[PDB]
Amino acid sequence: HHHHFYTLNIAEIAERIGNDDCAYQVLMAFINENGEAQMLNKTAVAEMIQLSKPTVFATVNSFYCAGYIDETRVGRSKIYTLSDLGVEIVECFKQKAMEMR
Amino acid sequence: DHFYTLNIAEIAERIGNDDCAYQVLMAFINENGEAQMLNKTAVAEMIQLSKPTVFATVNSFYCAGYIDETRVGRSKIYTLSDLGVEIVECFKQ
Repeated sequence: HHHHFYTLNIAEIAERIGNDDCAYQVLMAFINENGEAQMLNKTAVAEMIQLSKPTVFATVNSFYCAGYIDETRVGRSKIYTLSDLGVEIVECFKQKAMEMR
Repeated sequence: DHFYTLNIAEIAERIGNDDCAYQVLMAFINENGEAQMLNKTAVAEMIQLSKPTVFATVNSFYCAGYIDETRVGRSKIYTLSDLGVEIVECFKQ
């Protein structure tokens, strides 16, 4: 293509994500059973979520743009990992009620 | 009280460099430079990408606080948030 600081309320972000089935699952996909932040590609993320690939891929790409996950290029592939911001958003889900994940 | 200090310059660069995110955010700025309200269907018709891609992007932009949502009857109408406005401002100068 040709077209190549703020105080954020992450509690309110957690609330909105909590109410979006795909967003919630994409974010928590990066947390393992031990509760640690793991590295994944989009294919991996999509494999643990029962929604279309285009939907999941776009959500992953959006989360990168938003600064919730960082990107590591390897060959033609991209590996994603939670950022500091992404982890703090995850932490907002501690003792938070969830309705139909 | 949990707030986070966001570097808008970083987000701005990431959004700017991604053809999909840039197009979705900028959809909300009319040809005259004024902010405008749009539903998901209108955003999709403005962009040469699949409907599922565009819809998921709008949804994640809402979650991120880049766009605000108003209910009109049963529909969801979206506008740039104060944060959304600030990101666009990074392109402006």
